[PDB]
Amino acid sequence: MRAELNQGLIDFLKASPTPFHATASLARRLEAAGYRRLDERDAWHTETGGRYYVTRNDSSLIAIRLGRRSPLESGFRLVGAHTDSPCLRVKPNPEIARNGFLQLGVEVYGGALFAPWFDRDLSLAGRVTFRANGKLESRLVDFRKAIAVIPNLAIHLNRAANEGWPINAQNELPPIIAQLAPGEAADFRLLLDEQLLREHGITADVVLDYELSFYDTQSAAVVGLNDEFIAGARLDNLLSCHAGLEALLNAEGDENCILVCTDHEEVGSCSHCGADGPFLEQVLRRLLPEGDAFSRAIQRSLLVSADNAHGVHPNYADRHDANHGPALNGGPVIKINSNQRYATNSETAGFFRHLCQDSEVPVQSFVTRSDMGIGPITASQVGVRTVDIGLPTFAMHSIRELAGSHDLAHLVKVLGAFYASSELP
Amino acid sequence: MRAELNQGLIDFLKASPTPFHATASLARRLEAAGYRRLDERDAWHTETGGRYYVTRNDSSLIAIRLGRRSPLESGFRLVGAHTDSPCLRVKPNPEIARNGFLQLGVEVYGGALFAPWFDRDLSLAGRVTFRANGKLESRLVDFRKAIAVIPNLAIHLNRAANEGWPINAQNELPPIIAQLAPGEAADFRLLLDEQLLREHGITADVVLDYELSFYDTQSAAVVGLNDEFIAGARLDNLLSCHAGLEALLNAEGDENCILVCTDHEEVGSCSHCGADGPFLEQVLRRLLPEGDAFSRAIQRSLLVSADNAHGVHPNYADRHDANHGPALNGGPVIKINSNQRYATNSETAGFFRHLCQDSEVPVQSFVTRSDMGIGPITASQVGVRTVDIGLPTFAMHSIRELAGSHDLAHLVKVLGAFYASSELP
Amino acid sequence: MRAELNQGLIDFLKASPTPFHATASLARRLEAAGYRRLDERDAWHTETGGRYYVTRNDSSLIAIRLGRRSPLESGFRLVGAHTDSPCLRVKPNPEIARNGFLQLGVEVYGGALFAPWFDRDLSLAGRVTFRANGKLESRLVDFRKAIAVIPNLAIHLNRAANEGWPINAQNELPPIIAQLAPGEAADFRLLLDEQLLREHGITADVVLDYELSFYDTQSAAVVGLNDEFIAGARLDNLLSCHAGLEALLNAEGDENCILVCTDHEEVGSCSHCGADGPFLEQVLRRLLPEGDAFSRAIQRSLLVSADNAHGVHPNYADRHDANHGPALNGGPVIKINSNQRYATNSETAGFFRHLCQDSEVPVQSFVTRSDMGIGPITASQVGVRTVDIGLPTFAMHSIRELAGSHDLAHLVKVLGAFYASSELP
Ligand SMILES: [Zn+2]
Ligand SMILES: [Zn+2]
Ligand SMILES: [Zn+2]
Ligand SMILES: [Zn+2]
Ligand SMILES: [Zn+2]
Ligand SMILES: [Zn+2]
Repeated sequence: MRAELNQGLIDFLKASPTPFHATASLARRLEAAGYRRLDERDAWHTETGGRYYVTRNDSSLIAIRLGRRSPLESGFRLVGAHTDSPCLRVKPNPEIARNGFLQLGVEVYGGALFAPWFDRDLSLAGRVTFRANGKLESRLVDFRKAIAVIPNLAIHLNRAANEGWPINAQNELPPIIAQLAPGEAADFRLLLDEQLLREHGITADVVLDYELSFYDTQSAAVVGLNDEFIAGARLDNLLSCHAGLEALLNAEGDENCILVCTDHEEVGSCSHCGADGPFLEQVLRRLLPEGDAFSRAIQRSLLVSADNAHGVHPNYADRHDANHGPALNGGPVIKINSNQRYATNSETAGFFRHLCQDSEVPVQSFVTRSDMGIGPITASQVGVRTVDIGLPTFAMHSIRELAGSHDLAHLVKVLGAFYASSELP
Repeated sequence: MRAELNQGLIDFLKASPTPFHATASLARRLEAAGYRRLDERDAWHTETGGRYYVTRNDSSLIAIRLGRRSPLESGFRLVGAHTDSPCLRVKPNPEIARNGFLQLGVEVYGGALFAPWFDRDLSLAGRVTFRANGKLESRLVDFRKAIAVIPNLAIHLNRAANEGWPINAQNELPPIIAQLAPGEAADFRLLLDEQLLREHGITADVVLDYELSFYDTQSAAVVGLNDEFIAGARLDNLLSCHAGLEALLNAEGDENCILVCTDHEEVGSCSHCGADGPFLEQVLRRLLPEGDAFSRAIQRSLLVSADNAHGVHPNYADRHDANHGPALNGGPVIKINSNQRYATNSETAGFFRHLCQDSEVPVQSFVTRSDMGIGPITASQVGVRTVDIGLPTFAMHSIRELAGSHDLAHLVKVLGAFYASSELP
Repeated sequence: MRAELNQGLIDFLKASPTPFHATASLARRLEAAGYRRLDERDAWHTETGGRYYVTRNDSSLIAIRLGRRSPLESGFRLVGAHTDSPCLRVKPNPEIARNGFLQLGVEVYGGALFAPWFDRDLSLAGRVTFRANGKLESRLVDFRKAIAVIPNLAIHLNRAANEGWPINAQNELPPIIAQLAPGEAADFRLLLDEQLLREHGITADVVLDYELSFYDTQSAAVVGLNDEFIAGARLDNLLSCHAGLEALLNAEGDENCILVCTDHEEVGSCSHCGADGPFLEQVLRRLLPEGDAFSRAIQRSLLVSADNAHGVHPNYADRHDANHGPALNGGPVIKINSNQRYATNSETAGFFRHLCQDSEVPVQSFVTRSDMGIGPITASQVGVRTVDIGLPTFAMHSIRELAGSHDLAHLVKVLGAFYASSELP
């Protein structure tokens, strides 16, 4: 059922307010399915038929199904996605006290659209690092309830509001979380300490640092007269993580299947744990002999880089090429850009397109208007052929994005077919 | 305590997506409390101690509680508010069919902030006028389900989105409600016919015209670390309708109490339907003898004109006068403006300020900055002394506004004291 | 003594006018301390307790102390800095003869602030490549004495000078080094030939090419009423090279310690010998077995990326976030940017912050104002966890920068503690 898949997506989104939580949610499903967690510090002893996963920074995840045939001779079938989404992150000395409020200073992470973050019931989640019994450790928190808001200024006090103004992030985006009594101090670290106790039963000696993201408490939901759509934060790109996961868990065949979901894509993938890092490469090498084996394996592999595409928006149709306007619910989009903003080529495109035909999934094509500006990055790190595809969406980088409610099922089906395909060379 | 009043506010907002629904929700409460509906076409026979309400256009409502002393000799204690809120309304020939979608053309009603309407799960409600069995009639509909969305354009296709642009309402605000099959015709009036059957069991011969408002399906909610806040559409001015109602229904004493909630305030009033139409005057005259009575009664009356004020916003604090920055949860604000943008005067202010003190409710003062730019309308109709007050809020005319969670109780308390107050200035 | 450390810094800066000289100065201290130079062309035979260093391009240096425990099981403790600083470099056909002067045409290297280069007594140093007895070779030169000046134009001939104008580098930055007699030719290569003889006793057959940087002859100096400050060119980032070196040479414990100081950071680190090159990676791999060993080692390692931070400047305080304005002499700054302009995360931040606490060194936090723009690069090359820290400074990329005179000692102490720390996983 599309309906079961879509509900599964809504659940996953709800459990995944930050890249740490997305990674943990992926890990829980994998383990329930029998996948064994490996640690990058240990020597591994994997084998044919094994089901494994590994993480790095608790925010990037690689899932591995080793097939019957070795990667050396049959290659890997890889699906790539990303765990991060543009949002607001709490600063390290964040307490702002003004006009009787307590606010938290925020950085903008990734290319967020600012306006939609206003007038939303926000909570806060992510990683907290602390010392307990002279031991340094980390946990995830999620306050869950709506503790914050970034309100708009009344139109009465900003009469040209609808003219547009340059929203200044330093000044306009700090959320209000509380009011302070006369002479009441404010200690955010103390609030985190309370949350650690409440959520984990832990008392910290001291809260040191954290990576906390504001997020919307409004769950994702089906929308539309005929339930055509799905609305929710983080569709870019938890939509693809979830699809890629369902495809891996249900895939037939006995190929070598990889699900790589990396952090830091919204920011250029350049970290210890991003796609422009050697995470993927160092995991794959561990599944092969030394020498030429990795190079040979990779030239028999294909990466399907799954990241949301732009549907043609009816109130802004002129932002698309008239020949390449994807329809929501018209299936996955093959993304082409010969300037290598996407890595797709005629062979990767052709293979995917054929795969969609054999699976009876509709398929679409996108290029940008020629007067407008992980695929290329991972191709360039490990050298693997890549097709960039995505489900068509609107309002990418909003706090609440829109996709087609038929498209997840289309994508799970074709990814399932990819992962089961014994042929690529 | 009044988690009770707040939950009742949340419930009332949910049942009141349009002015028509707000009027119906007010009426259902008043009837539950014993108030009898009069009709403006009939001669009335009212009496001492009687509890009455009347409507006009099904969108404005006046509730009347007649005390023991005649209006002539003890005046009226009036509380004024309004039933309308800025929003988006369906055009009369609305169907727009483009890039495989069905959209509905919309007018902007009142001074709406455009941006917040984007990326929200919208439903649709209001009055439908139709012919059934040869006769003309009206019903309210509320689809309830989230059938519509106005999505943002991806930041990738609008890269200076955050620098601001002038949102064009004709082009960017039509909501998407569906996708159409190739050759599939779109008929909105037919969709209304189905909603009429579904919601009222009525089948129409022909659906003629309607006044339908899009609205947000996310309910109002308490927000903030210590539940300091309430967030929701239509606080302006359903917050005051609800407060006034509660005060009227619970007030002690013996006085002649009026609750006047008019439509069309957000567009200057100036319909048949108020507040500088003659609805209020024509109802009040009917409670008195002919002659000098109305004029005498009105000179012994006071109107407390309740409409939301602007709290000082900490991310935009220079938009207030530093001496006149109301705090959420700081209590009702007395609104002062010498150019009669508010009708408050030293006597109506002083009396209200005194009422708050005796009720132990905190009270605040607002004037605008002297370099920046309902009470006056109704004082100027009828001639009544007026104090303009309001609970302090943020983001007024957004789709989701913010108030203090303590302020509703504060307001109900003082309005109750006003209604029970045997003398005035 | 802070005083001995600071004098050591002043000496090191004086000996290090170019990245080649910085590298040579580091190498001389290391050798005096018993570190043995390895050559990247040779097979290495290193062992526990060994003290080694290697260079690449004579401008990047890696210093290695092998501990008792193998890197495989205890990881590396790495401190990263850079040998290069923004400056002016002589062009390859540089002789400009105009109005009786001889000038040298210059490129701007890195993001130099132009104005401060004017009206300074400059000398010239760096690498010269030549042929002597049919053999190609390189030496360093340093003219030492003040042979050049870039004078300002008199304010009298540029009366709006203080209004600001766009200093054109091609036209305004060539330094004057001499006056030419009527019909005297000018041969810069010949001058270099003389300098080779004078400085090294070498006669070249022909001077081919060179990488020569102008530099300030004014030594670094303590400044301030209470000697609070240190002023000098190249604090960014010879300040960190020097600190990192002192910490390595004095470190207790028996961990695996690395000091990586790379060239070309001011320009994006993208060279044979920069941090975006494989220098570091290829050295570290040589200290480990083949296979998974390097990956495992790296996931037990931590990089402390030490590069100067911005103190809050009292004449420009609004360029900082009010909550994150580091004080000179307030200790090292932990640099955070969730967009990965720094690689620090809650774990690397927390570990460093704790390390400062156990060492009794004050520690500070920096993020940028949210409306403003080697760590991430090396994390992304080798995959290592990284904390970006820096001593707070002013006037970065001037010819004369300012730091706190207490801060070097603070940084040496904490780096010493890092290098001696047996725990990170
Ligand atoms: Zn994406
Ligand atoms: Zn994105
Ligand atoms: Zn209002
Ligand atoms: Zn209004
Ligand atoms: Zn630097
Ligand atoms: Zn620099």
